[PDB]
Amino acid sequence: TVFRQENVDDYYDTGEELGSGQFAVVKKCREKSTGLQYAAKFIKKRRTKSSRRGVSREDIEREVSILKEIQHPNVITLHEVYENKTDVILILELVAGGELFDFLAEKSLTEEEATEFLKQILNGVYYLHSLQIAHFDLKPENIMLLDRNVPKPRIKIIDFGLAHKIDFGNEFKNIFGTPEFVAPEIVNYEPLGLEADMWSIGVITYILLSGASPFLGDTKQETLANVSAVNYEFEDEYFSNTSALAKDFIRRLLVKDPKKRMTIQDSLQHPWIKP
Ligand SMILES: O=c1c(O)c(-c2ccc(O)cc2)oc2cc(O)cc(O)c12
Ligand SMILES: [Cl-]
Repeated sequence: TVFRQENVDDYYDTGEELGSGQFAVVKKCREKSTGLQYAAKFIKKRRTKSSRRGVSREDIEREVSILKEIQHPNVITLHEVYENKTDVILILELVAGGELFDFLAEKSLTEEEATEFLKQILNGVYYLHSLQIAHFDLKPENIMLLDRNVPKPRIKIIDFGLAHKIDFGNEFKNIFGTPEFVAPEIVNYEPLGLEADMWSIGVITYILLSGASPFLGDTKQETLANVSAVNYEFEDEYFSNTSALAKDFIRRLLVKDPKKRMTIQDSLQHPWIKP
């Protein structure tokens, strides 16, 4: 698929940089015709087929295709796509309250505060999984707050750069995100499905409740080895006043066998979550 090849600067003005990663930089922008504000994500293109730098067009098109499908309060939405020789530029919904990662660095949350966030994340993921979309990169850095100066911040899931349609129940691809958050099947290069996201939610929940990462080692290989072995425990110093039901919820997500792991529907019916 080809995208708009007019200069994006003809139609938008950019402002504050929101952040950057290995292949993308995201800048606040404003559409000239409407005054409405967006986040412009500049994704660097591959400049030869055998190169390892930039993002392959296949990978860019997959992210765009997935984003075009989604419309839900807890997920980022796509406004427009432009491209030039160097970049594909996604004009995305602006979420200006910062990363859940940074919000957490300020606070450990109460179970109420944790479940307020978690319920939104679960609602977003329920929507995605209902459409057979696995996100594959869920972590606090990819959860953005709309406004962080309110008692119960609303959130949106971002960064669909690893997301895939799972129309055959699994994908077998060497899809691989951040060691602290990837499921054992990712670590072991096994077929992957919606279940991998549920593991990541378990890790996120552990972090929300304790401020500690359950599998984090001193090096990435240690973290990955810990994940594969399900080497985590609930340290009493962090979890002494955490309910047994909260621990139960986490325990049923951090399960090595994807078939035995709670699904998104299970998570919404679990007694810690269910109203
Ligand atoms: O740092 C990032 C960032 O801030 C955002 C973002 C912020 C607000 C939005 O409204 C939409 C996206 O996306 C990203 C996507 C990446 O692939 C890598 C990043 O580093 C960011
Ligand atoms: Cl994004």
